[PDB]
Amino acid sequence: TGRPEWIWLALGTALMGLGTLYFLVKGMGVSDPDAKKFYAITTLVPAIAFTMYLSMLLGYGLTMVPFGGEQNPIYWARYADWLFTTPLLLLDLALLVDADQGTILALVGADGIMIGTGLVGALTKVYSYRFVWWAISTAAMLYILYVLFFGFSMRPEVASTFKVLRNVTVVLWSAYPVVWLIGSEGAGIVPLNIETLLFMVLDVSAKVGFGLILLRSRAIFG
Amino acid sequence: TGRPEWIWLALGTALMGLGTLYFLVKGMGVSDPDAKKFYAITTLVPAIAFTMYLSMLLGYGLTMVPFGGEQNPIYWARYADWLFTTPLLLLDLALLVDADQGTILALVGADGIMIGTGLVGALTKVYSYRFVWWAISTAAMLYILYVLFFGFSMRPEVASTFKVLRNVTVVLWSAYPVVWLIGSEGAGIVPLNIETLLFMVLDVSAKVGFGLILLRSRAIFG
Amino acid sequence: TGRPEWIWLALGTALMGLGTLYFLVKGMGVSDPDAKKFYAITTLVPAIAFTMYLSMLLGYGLTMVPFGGEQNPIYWARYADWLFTTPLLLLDLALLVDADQGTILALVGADGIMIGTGLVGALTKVYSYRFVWWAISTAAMLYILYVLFFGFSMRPEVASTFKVLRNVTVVLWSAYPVVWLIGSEGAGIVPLNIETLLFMVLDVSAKVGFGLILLRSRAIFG
Ligand SMILES: CC(C)CCC[C@@H](C)CCC[C@@H](C)CCC[C@@H](C)CCO[C@H]1OC[C@@H](O)[C@@H](O)[C@H]1O
Ligand SMILES: CC(C)CCC[C@@H](C)CCC[C@@H](C)CCC[C@@H](C)CCO[C@H]1OC[C@@H](O)[C@@H](O)[C@H]1O
Ligand SMILES: CC(C)CCC[C@@H](C)CCC[C@@H](C)CCC[C@@H](C)CCO[C@H]1OC[C@@H](O)[C@@H](O)[C@H]1O
Ligand SMILES: *C/C=C(C)/C=C/C=C(C)/C=C/C1=C(C)CCCC1(C)C
Ligand SMILES: *C/C=C(C)/C=C/C=C(C)/C=C/C1=C(C)CCCC1(C)C
Ligand SMILES: *C/C=C(C)/C=C/C=C(C)/C=C/C1=C(C)CCCC1(C)C
Repeated sequence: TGRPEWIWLALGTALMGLGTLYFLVKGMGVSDPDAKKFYAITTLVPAIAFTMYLSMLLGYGLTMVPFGGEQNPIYWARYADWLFTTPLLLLDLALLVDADQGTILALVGADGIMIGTGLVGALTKVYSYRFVWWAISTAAMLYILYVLFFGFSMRPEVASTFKVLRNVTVVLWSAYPVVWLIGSEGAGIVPLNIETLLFMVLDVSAKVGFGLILLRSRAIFG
Repeated sequence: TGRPEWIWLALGTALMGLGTLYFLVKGMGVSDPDAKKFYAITTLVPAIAFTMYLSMLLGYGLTMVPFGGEQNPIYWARYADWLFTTPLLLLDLALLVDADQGTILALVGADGIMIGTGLVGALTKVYSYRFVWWAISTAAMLYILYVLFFGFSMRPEVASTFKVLRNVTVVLWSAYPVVWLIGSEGAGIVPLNIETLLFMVLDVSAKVGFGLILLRSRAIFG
Repeated sequence: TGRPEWIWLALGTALMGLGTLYFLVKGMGVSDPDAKKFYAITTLVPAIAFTMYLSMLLGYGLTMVPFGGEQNPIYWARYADWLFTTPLLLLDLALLVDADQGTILALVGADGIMIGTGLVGALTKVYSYRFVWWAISTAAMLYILYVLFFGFSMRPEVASTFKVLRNVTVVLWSAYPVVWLIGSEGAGIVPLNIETLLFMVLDVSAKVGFGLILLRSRAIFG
């Protein structure tokens, strides 16, 4: 509790943990191979998130980066979380609409670039350059959003759940580059405790909130 | 030869190397696509292991971690080995029984969490926390063991080889958290040379020993 | 522009960037699922390369390694590029000839070992050992070349484009271990600026040059 942001990291940890356990119990019994796929993907997401929230809470996922003539606290563990979780979440949307492998690779490759360049931006020591990396990560984000709207016989429950989950994704994901820009990785207008609060609300909605909508749907069943 | 554990790292290196070459020569000629799969997976495992044993032997895969008021030698390269090899080994079991993709992802995701949290525990500088990570890695291990027994028309040679390899896995894998807890990553009761000896016997049995049983079986052929 | 090699890193960055945009525009409209696969793979390659060239140009992808009694500049970001791009390129060849999954895994696993051991060699602080890692990476390279010639009903356009792209691969890839050995990672005969020039010509040919030949071919269409 030395750092003011501990509370939001604690709550993130708890909520990802409880979400994972909920999904895990909910997907017991599931015999449908397609349903198993969606549960496996959607439960793994908050499982990984739990581990990386814990790491930040305990101090392990935090590093100091010198820039602006300061030693800046950067939580590097978010990118380790997002490196795996954001593609799994895109895979959830991809499988729902029976995407072509070529489209799956494009989403996943663009997403790896999004998070990888975002990470490089987070750890870059020349201040002006950090925003060069932010711009590149955002171009990759915009690509991903474009494919979700314009890149994809489909059952009506699948169509309907996809349109909901796609709208949840556009709104929530588009917010991340904004928090990063105004927070302590970027311009440093909003302090880290508030930034951490913003990412915890964003992540819990994008993982547990997303997963509740998906796993309650008939779309996950063949 | 400055460090007493060099011998076991040398022998591990030799034995993984010779195993890889044996499997490589054994899988020449193989035309059956299913058989190719099992050889590719089972030969890659000791190939990666060879590289990471060499790295520890040469000094590259070793790092000092400060905890307990000591500078502790931690061989970080084991987790780089296991990050890739333990899933490949689970993939061997998964393909043998024609597992659903949802089950394959669950095993592989749980295994990534097992090794990733194990790594974080290995490098953590607050002593009490290291065992928080050990506990979490063990929960993920227990999950994996559960799926192998309760998560899975099957040919009798496949059934029979699976039950052998599953029993080899349960016995050998369950030993790793024990060695780690009592060794120099954990409570520091057993010294590092003996710990290194325990992991070399464990790894060689779990990779080369496992691979001998699998690759001698008729189960690998469609 | 403090370091003489900046020019080649700038030009590499520009050329990978323009290549990516060219491929991206060229693969708009593509409805054929097989064609989408090849574009997704072949566009992702210079996309990742662009990011890692930029990182070297900006200073981020550079590190000092002490060996020979010097502080040696090693561009570590090449291996982060190649870790993902060389397998994707092998996947391009693999899918062209309808390779068995067992062969795909062997190529990809051998390639991961090639680049991983190459990375360990690049960062190793005992000079003589660096070349132990170089030897091991080269054995893995030779394995890969062997499979491409001896490891693989096939349409004649596919046969023909494969033989072209395979010859482009053998010639270009075999050059990398040579540049590394005589450059600043190895014996230090050729200085870093010239070495950087050699890798930029090699990478642009192997990614954009390769991709031009592949994406202009009828082989990519089912
Ligand atoms: C010991 C304490 C510190 C408690 C913390 C442990 C917990 C919060 C985090 C551990 C998560 C991880 C080890 C378990 C997640 C397993 C996922 C791979 C579950 C995927 O499950 C689906 O895939 C199989 C499908 O058939 C479907 O039924 C799902 O259950
Ligand atoms: C130069 C010395 C230092 C000797 C050390 C080299 C050696 C011990 C380690 C190198 C291992 C690696 C480069 C070769 C392993 C290749 C695997 C991918 C083999 C997979 O093989 C199967 O997959 C193809 C299948 O069709 C089946 O036939 C198998 O052979
Ligand atoms: C803002 C500036 C700094 C400009 C730099 C951005 C640019 C050079 C690098 C960004 C690359 C990345 C974000 C976009 C690459 C997307 C690939 C995944 C494209 C794969 O495209 C294929 O896959 C889908 C298929 O259907 C086929 O049509 C292809 O288009
Ligand atoms: C569960 C976590 C999720 C869904 C995280 C999503 C994160 C992003 C869409 C982040 C995007 C960013 C950019 C577009 C610019 C650079 C900074 C990032 C990584 C925050
Ligand atoms: C070839 C290597 C194998 C089969 C290694 C298996 C390793 C494990 C099952 C390790 C498990 C661990 C825990 C359950 C707790 C934390 C420490 C570990 C990683 C040793
Ligand atoms: C786009 C980049 C490509 C096609 C890079 C290919 C790189 C190699 C084939 C590198 C091979 C090396 C060895 C065989 C020995 C050790 C050093 C390396 C990694 C340069």
